Amino acid sequence: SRRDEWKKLQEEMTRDGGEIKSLETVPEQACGICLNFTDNAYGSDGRGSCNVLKAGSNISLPDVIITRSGENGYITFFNSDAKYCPNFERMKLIDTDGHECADPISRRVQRQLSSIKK
Amino acid sequence: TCKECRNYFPINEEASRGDCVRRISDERQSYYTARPTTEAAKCEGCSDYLE
Amino acid sequence: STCKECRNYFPINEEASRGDCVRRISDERQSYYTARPTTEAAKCEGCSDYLEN
Amino acid sequence: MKCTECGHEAEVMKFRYHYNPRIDASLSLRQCPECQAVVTVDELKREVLGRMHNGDDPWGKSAGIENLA
Amino acid sequence: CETVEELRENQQWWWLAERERSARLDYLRKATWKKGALGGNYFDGIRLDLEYPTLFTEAWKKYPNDPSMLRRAKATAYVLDNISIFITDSAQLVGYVGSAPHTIAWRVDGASTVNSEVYNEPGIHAEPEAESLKKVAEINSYWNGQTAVDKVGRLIDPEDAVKFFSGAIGWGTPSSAFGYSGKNFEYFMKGDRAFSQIIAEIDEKIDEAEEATIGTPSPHILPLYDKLNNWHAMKLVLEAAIRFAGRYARLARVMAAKETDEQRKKELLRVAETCERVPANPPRNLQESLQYEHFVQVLARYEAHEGAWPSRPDYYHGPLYAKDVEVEKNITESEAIDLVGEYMIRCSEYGSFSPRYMREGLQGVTGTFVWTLGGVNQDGTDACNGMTIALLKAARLVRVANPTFGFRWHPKVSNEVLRECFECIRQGLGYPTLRNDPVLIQNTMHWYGHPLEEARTWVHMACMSPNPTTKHGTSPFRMASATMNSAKTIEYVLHNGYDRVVNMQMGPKTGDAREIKDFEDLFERWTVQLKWLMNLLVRTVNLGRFKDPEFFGRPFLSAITERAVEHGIDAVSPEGERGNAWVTAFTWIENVDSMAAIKKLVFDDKKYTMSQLIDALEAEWDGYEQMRLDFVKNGPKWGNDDDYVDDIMLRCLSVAAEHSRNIQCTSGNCWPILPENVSGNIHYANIVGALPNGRRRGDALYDGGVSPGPGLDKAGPTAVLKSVGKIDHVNQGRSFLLNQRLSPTQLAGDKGFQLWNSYVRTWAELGIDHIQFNVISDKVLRAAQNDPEGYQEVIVRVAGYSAHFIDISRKTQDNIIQRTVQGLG
Amino acid sequence: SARLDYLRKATWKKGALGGNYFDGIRLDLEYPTLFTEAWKKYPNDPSMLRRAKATAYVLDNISIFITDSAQLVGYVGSAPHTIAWRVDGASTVNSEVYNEPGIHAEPEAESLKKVAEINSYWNGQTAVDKVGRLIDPEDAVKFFSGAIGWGTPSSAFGYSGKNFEYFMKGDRAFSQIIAEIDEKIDEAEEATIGTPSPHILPLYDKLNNWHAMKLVLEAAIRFAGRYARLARVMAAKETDEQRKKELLRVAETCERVPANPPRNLQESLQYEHFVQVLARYEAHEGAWPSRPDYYHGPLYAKDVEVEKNITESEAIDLVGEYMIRCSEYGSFSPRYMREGTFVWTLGGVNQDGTDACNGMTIALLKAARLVRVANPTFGFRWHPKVSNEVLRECFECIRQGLGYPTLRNDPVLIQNTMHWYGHPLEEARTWVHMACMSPNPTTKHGTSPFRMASATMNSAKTIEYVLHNGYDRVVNMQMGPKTGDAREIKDFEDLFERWTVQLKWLMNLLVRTVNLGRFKDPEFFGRPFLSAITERAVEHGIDAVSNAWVTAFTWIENVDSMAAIKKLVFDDKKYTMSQLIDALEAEWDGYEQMRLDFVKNGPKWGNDDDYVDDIMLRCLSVAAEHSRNI
Ligand SMILES: O=C(O)/C=C/C(=O)O
Ligand code: SF4
Ligand code: SF4
Ligand code: SF4
Ligand SMILES: [Fe+3]
Repeated sequence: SRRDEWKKLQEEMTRDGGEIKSLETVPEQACGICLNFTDNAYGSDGRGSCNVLKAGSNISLPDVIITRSGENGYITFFNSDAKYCPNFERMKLIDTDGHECADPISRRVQRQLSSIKK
Repeated sequence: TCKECRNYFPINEEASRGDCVRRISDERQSYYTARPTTEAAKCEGCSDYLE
Repeated sequence: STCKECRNYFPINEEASRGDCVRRISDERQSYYTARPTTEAAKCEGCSDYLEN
Repeated sequence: MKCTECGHEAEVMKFRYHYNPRIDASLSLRQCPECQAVVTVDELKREVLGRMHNGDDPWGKSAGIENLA
Repeated sequence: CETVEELRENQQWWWLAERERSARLDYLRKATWKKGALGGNYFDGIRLDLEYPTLFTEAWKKYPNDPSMLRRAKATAYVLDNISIFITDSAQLVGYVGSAPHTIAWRVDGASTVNSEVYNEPGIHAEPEAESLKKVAEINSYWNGQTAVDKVGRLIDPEDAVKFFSGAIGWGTPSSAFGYSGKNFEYFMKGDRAFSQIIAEIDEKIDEAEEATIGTPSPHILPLYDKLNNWHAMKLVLEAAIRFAGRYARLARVMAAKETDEQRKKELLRVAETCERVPANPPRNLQESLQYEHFVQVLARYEAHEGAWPSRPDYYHGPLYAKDVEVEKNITESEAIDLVGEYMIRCSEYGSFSPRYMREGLQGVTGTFVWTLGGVNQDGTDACNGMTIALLKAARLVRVANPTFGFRWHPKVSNEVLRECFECIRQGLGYPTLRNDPVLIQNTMHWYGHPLEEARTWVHMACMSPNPTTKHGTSPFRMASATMNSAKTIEYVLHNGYDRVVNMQMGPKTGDAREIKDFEDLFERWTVQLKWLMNLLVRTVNLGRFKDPEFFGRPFLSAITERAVEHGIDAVSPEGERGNAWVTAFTWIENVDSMAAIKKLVFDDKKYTMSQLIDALEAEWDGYEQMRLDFVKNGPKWGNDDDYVDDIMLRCLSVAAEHSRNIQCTSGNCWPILPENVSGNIHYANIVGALPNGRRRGDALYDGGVSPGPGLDKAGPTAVLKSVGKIDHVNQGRSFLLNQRLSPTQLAGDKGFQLWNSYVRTWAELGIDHIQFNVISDKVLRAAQNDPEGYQEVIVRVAGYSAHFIDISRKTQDNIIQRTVQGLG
Repeated sequence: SARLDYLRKATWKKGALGGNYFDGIRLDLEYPTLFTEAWKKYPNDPSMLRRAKATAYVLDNISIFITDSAQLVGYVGSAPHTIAWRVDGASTVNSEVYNEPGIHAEPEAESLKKVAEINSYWNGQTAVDKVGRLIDPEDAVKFFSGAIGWGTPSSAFGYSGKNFEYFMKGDRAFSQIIAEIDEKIDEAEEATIGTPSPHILPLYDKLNNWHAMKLVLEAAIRFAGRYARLARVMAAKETDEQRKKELLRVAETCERVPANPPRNLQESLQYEHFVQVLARYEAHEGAWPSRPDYYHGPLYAKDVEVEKNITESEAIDLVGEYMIRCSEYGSFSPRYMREGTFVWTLGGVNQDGTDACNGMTIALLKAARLVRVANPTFGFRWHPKVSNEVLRECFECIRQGLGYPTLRNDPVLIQNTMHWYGHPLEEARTWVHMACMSPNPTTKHGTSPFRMASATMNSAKTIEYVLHNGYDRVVNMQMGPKTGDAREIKDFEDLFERWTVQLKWLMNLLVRTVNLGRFKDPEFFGRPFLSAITERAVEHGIDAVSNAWVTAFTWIENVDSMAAIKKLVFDDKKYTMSQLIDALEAEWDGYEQMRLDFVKNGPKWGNDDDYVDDIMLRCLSVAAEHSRNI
């Protein structure tokens, strides 16, 4: 059933509600500053994908579920907390400049990340 | 909680989830009733709990 | 006091209570006039543009 | 390669690739991972030559009648 | 210093135009806050409007039970009643979408992602940043979830929703919230119908409907109730519009009281009388007509985003301009030029918050605003008049980048009009963009089966696509939101339908690459990928258009269209409308150029195996720079009059056109493809990886829809014309953007017009529908790059629209500078 | 039998005596609470999908019970003594639930607090509220004022027809319907990922409808599984061997049906009772269309007479307990509507049309005789060649005074259905009693999915409006059209014209309201389960409910007044035209002699007087043509 898989992916994309309330600050270790984070290009809402983690991973809970074998990447947002992710790595080059067109790999244009010096 | 109660019953050996069974005798008829219960739920204000 | 005594208030009619608060704003690029509905009975309260008479 | 501003001595992949206006030529814009300075690179022989300022035009044009390389 | 004579001799046009224009025009031109996006960020002084979202949310909460369109009508009526309205110091035309000149409007229920981007956007919030962000978050919390785009995403197949909004293959939003719409100018802009007349018609329809619904019960009256609500909504919003105009009039009179200058007092009184006349009653002079049209557009932009400006100013303001300036000389020619230039300035001032793909895809402009000039009447005679000359002169004087001109060229165009259009081009405005009118008429007739008379009235919808303004011809929805990244097809053929950008398997598994036996297999794979992409985008946009009346609702647009007023339907409903739907194809050339490179170096040369090519593409030409140069130079390129690539281009267009005829829109019409890029060649510059045509990820894609790549063409402009002429514009596609650049030195002096006219005759004889020109020196653009201190009026034509140079992103600037400087002769 | 006696004695009657419930009956609060929570959970779902999810949540979390000697299970409510409440039926119904005395639990303060909170949530979001808002505001205020009449224009109340041929032949059960729905869903998914076209655009919301249709059946199967688990638990507790066997058989029955087609008579009866119960968890369903002797026919004949699987007396025992389970159902109804009756059809003819009567007709008659329930009254369909023994049993049953069977002349009813419906002849044979005077076939296309509640018309306020120029003293409002002052008239024919122009408006008001409700109810009030069990809805993926006739109340007193006015005032001239108006404005106060005269010589209906019958025939004939026009 591909329908269930794509429904799960869509529900993970629509991470709205309390999480929208959470946008005030970014944690010390965030997905948005991880090297393995690829920012979304459709909008600057902070959604993205993970190059390493796959499919139904989960890093929010202390007992993280890590599934590195799969077809589709893991949907993470720029403010998700990375203190429980085994594969987190602070990216060495953070281009906070928002006056240039989107670079999903290495550009972070969110307001909260504007003050995150390397 | 529920686990120690007389009327709580697990759906399957491996299922934490049970169905609560209450034996009730009304003016005209006595009958059984069931309602789901999670078995981890606090008895709290439960008047029908039995040892 | 209220919007009645403010110099920036202009009633739409000589009898009507409702009016327009009209203010002159100056920007670094341009100066203009802005109009905004007001009931003329609302207190000034925290109004930084209020100017009596 | 050897960054001009700082002797970082990284690999060609490590420098961040910006863009190349002249698709037929071999010269583009890359950013040093250490000093973050934008410099001009020669992809053909893989070394950095000079930093890139706003007014400079290193590429030129391979066609047209006005500003050829 | 910088004397007019010196400026003409040294070829400066921005400072010359600054010197030439009058004091009022100069003040109104320097009083505009630029609403374009530098990359993804707005101008520093720009602020987000909180008045409109707060008022709209407050009014929207008051009627939970009302239908979508009636509820939106009530909400926008409340906003128009309570929004701040302003008049600039020296303005004769009033109207604005927002609460202050330095402020952009926010589409609250456009999308939840857009609201999140609003919260995340830096520098657009007021001085109490904590308080402003708190208010924005309070708005978002209510408006998160019940948004129309969210409903569309929850309705379509989940795979389509995930892939479409992934930002890799689509450049559109399937709702009326963002996009544009067609205006039925034949209904409300013919001198006999204004808002009061439309209200009278709506009242008659409401009366007959209520009489039907109060008497004998029969099933025919069953669908009437919804119609009644629709009619009420339309009437309500129309009334609000009149009240809105009344507000301005009152303010004008108040200003007239304060002013101690007799001339300014007289002008303010004239503005008050104008706002009292329009939009309630049909215009009687030029100023009233301009105010009527501007009011209609401003109300439409209060209704929704409206990222395009469809209008034909010389055809509908032409009669009143002729009556005023020429027939009876009410106003001098100078005052007419002043009015037209300030009307264009008022057009430019519009600004609204748009998604990141729109913001980056439209560098320096809120949207693409194209005004149609010239053309023919419904009878077929020349429709050009003195209003066209006035518009061209005003555009030259003001030097406003965003409102561009599309001139419908036909063989009997008077020579003076051609000379004025060439003068506008030579100044560096980038417009008017000449369009071959007869072939475009034939294209509309062939694709959508429009009658000839209806087809003759077409105006540009956003950038290139013709669209008639008649009762049935006009289209009320941006069906072109099924934009496609064409390079994705060939990139998915070479990566087995896997996209690294979104870390997701996007395309169908057409088969493993690295083992393509012959060119036929590769072309079949590409055909499969192209059909998949077209089907996905068209299905998504079709469902968006189908469900828009329920999800979004449009009271004003339905109020100003004959179809909706007559039948009581929503405007975007396909009940009585011809489809007029097309697909835009970004970066189309990349596919055929990669085809040519592969077909030459792999199969017909055996210079490289497919394995080496795929490995180099995976490594992104790292360590294969010599291989990349071989693929660039040896591989034949489009635009050199070489049959090797041109036949591949024709085959690709043929299969695309066949698929377009196969698929159908909501109205059952076709879906022709339109190659064009705008600034999407820069938005997607990091979304498309390396390709066999020699591109590397992060490089800019090709400038235009069917124009040669940067420096790839070598034979000259004539070869480009011949290559583009092989395309059957009537049959192969909807339209083809042909960007070009001309040397300012050649076009200077007496003989520049003769060379341009010879090129135009060559372009017209080959049947090429569209041509664009860019006339600006490289030295000026380099100086503007070094310091933007003085070059605030330097304009460059990007793709289908013009923008100020110091406003677009640095990558776009460097790419536009790189374009070939063709030499006429 | 002893079990039948115990089950009959153990029922809490849901009928209303004198227009009120019995003391023991209570309002169920668990069902509205669970439904409201589930409704709150999903705001974005369409109406039918949201209702399906809410009903699934309720069925998962509702309290279920098995009586001490019960052989069949399934109840609409959390306890045998409680009553069902249609929480989102009508705001008037909710307010009347709040007002109604005697059906609230011992913590009356807390119970009324919960009821008030529920009403507060559902106030302004009800289907009838949506119908009233869509109609013109003046019409809404007139209709819901209560002066003209009382009506509920929505699918939450009304009569539902069941596609028995679809799911009760024995070929199909809920699993087979789920399989067919899965086939339709897979085909639609294949279409929606194919070639773009306007044809596939309707299929999306159709997919949602199919999803709701599947969800409700899955929920129903889980519900039966819950009952089976309870049966197994009770078997574990109990010691008596016979009750052990009965409980194990109940568990097996709940496991077999409604998931799979029944194999024996008990499974058939339980499957049908489950279908009915799940139907009544969806809306009010004021009728019981089912016929037992036909669709259970083959299974009972196989079990009892073909192979002697079960003893003969056990068949009558099971049928009696089935009718007992039928009687236990009840839902709250508005006081005006509470003043219907579950009617079955027996005998009849087959699809071909030859002697559908079988041994289970005799079984049903005997079970009704010994059980003596009042509400499940079944009329018999008499063909010219009914067996003599069946009629002997029917006459013996009518002798006991049960009030049934009410023999129906089958051929003339068949011809009536043939004439005004135009159904195929074979389809017309297989019809059941849907409404008090309406038959409806049970085939695929023949079956009517849903009929409206038949709103009530006050046939007396129109005369008062005529003589008061459209103004009622009861409510200070102008409702009827102002035709003219009653003081100036010419003849009783002119008075008839004024009365007719009043009555046409009065009737058109109700007809328009009910028609708009019927048109809009797919969006206002979805019906997932009803759509699930109808072949048309499953095949086309549409809501099942996609003519309206209104009952007349107090029409006889008005014709009495008309006869008195036509004869006394004009024909006999005893009183002038103004005096009656002056007496009516004072409500006959101080005019006792004139009131007594006006009622005395003013002939009452039933005198067998041609002059009175004249006005009766005129008043009914004029309305009959208007009803025909509508
Ligand atoms: O909506 C678009 O992308 C294009 C429109 C046009 O070319 O008119
Ligand atoms: S922190 Fe973990 S989940 Fe997040 S982007 Fe980095 S590797 Fe992926
Ligand atoms: S009686 Fe109370 S404690 Fe015992 S099983 Fe039931 S709910 Fe749990
Ligand atoms: S400035 Fe303030 S007090 Fe004065 S009129 Fe305006 S709102 Fe009222
Ligand atoms: Fe460096």
